[PDB]
Amino acid sequence: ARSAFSAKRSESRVPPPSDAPLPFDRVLVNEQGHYDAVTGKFTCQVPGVYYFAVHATVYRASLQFDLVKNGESIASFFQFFGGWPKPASLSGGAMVRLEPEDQVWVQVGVGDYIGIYASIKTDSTFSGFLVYSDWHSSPVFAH
Amino acid sequence: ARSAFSAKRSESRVPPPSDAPLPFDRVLVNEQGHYDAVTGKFTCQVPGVYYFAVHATVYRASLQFDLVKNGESIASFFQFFGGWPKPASLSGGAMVRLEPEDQVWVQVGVGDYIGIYASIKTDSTFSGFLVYSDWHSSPVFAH
Amino acid sequence: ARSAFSAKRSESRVPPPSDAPLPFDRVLVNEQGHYDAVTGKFTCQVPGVYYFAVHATVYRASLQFDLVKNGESIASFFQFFGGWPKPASLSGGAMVRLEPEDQVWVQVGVGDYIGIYASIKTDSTFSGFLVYSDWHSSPVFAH
Repeated sequence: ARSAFSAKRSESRVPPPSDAPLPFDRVLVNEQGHYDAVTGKFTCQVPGVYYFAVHATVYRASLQFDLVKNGESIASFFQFFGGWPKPASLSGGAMVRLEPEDQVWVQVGVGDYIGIYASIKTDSTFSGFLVYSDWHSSPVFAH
Repeated sequence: ARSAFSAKRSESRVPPPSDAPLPFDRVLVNEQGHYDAVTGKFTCQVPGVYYFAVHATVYRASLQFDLVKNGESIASFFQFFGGWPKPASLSGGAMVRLEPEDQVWVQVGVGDYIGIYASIKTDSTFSGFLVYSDWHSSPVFAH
Repeated sequence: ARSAFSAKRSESRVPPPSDAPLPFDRVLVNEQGHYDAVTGKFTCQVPGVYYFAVHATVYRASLQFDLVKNGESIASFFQFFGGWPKPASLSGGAMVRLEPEDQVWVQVGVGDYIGIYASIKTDSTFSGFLVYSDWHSSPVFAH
């Protein structure tokens, strides 16, 4: 089975959509259309186990984010921004089992900490892909 | 073939098991049981090439960790903790070829540097998965 | 289909090759020979969607790097080095669609910022792998 996407944040002078999925509005690859660049949500169509990774630039404020499945945090990440003149970085990742129509997204989970960033020479990316399908070959006999 | 897992660290007031595998005791997904959340070790059952990734929170002390195969470091990672009021972050990852019964785990490789952390809004995750199997289709004729 | 590699940087007292691919000269796994440890370039032989990840140690200078496809940046990453006594860290990653003979590599994209590092207990790794092939099963009828 095939399911994969990767997207990055556009540069922005406004604060990032918070307490809601964070859109990564600039798509690198989304052949199945399983990622929605308007909403920032990945929607599952193939049941299976997936890897998700965020590689973020942090600037002007600390960054906290959650990887979220169906409104609940899978895993949470944080990088302190110590008032430095140039950006820092934060990556997070996890695997999760999904069923069709389950949704996964990135969300800032605490108020102050929305320092995610992108610029000419920095980016913040969100990627996800199916590692194996849970439609097994002998679905009735075994499993 | 199928082999994947992902797990995270529980919050702890005690120092992390060191000079021994680091348990990530809270399992996100381990359908084959190839990861052992008690020991922190992944044990291979399908020969092949695997990706492993650690996404760690760092707090109160710097963090050094090794990704280890059969007791020897594959790759080593480090993040300085500059006495900041809130956590920093450290990710590491690599691919490795494994044969059945090979074991992979995370270990703190230097004494002082055991600042791995988890809390209400931070986590440290360990994930791994088979990318392709080395049981080829024409195993005798070629390869 | 099978395509994967992972490699790490050797310790060096000289500045890293810049404005050119960065060699990760120490190979962990490259069964297809799709990665060239001499040039630092991955060359595609199977069309499909790939994940690439860099997990770098940063020391003595800030680090900027781009993940590059055919001479153009896919995504750019940065970590400030605040003059600390010990290293910091920077990870970056993205997915991209490739066709045979396309090349992917890591490059430092800005002059001052070449603080990538490796030592006895730190590494910088570059990994990439095919997630799914774009040689579909019904290539004419559909797609």
